[PDB]
Amino acid sequence: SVYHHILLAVDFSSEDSQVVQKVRNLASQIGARLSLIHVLDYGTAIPLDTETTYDAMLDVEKQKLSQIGNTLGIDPAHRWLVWGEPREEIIRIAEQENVDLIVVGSHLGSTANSVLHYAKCDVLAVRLRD
Amino acid sequence: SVYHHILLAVDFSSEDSQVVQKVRNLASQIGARLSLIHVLDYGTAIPLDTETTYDAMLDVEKQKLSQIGNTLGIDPAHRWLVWGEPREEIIRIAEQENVDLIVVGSHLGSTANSVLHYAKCDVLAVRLRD
Ligand SMILES: Nc1ncnc2c1ncn2[C@@H]1O[C@H](COP(=O)(O)O)[C@@H](O)[C@H]1O
Ligand SMILES: Nc1ncnc2c1ncn2[C@@H]1O[C@H](COP(=O)(O)O)[C@@H](O)[C@H]1O
Repeated sequence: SVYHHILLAVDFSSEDSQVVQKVRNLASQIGARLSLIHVLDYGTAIPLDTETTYDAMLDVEKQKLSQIGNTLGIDPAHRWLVWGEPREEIIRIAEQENVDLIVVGSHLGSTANSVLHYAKCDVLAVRLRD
Repeated sequence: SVYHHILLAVDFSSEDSQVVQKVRNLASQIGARLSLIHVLDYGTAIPLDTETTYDAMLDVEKQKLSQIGNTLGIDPAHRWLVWGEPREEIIRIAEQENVDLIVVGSHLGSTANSVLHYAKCDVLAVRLRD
């Protein structure tokens, strides 16, 4: 196996579908473990007169992550929902998890180009229908 | 096969060796045809009092291209030695030849980042020992 651990980064756009079945086949053909990441991305002040729905908001993010994770057969131990700047957190989890190929979509300043610039491992940029 | 035609771009540096055996294995594992490209890169005035060795110069470039092409079993019909700007010519041959994955090394303004920005196909950036 040329690569043993692929991290797929998904932004939950319409575009993801292309990369999902492609990455599923790639991982199989080269014999790599898949992990999955989605980054959650008076501005520090919290509204006092309205009810918050942060738990419903997060659950929606979890369900989209799980739709894809289930399709790819990725154990929930290797699915990542993190908050932060996409480029930073994608590279952080890649390094933390011993990933050797990061897969990102590409249509700035873009996420693909930023991950390329800082990645300590190989990067696959799947050209998306922008 | 997720990809049917991989174009490997080589700059003839010490760094190429990493990408060559990696790309050889990748192409085999995913079942893709390999092509290979190296770009040749009073400034328009030609010296009159010295003998030129442009043919020896080109032959050296051909031998380095052929060392790699022979290793990868690439038919000389699919090896490319072109003059121009690397990013432009790499994308030009990719498009001309119906390539679906371009492989480049990555350590600006870099070639990897430029090919990413203009590529109409997927791009693999192999992280080099800079
Ligand atoms: N919040 C995010 N979580 C995970 N991946 C992302 C995120 N935003 C962007 N990406 C990656 O970057 C690609 C294109 O994003 P962008 O350049 O931000 O439009 C997406 O297909 C993902 O691969
Ligand atoms: N003259 C060239 N011909 C083919 N590929 C090149 C050339 N220059 C740069 N590259 C590609 O870009 C990578 C890094 O180049 P650079 O960013 O120019 O240092 C190399 O490993 C090649 O993949």
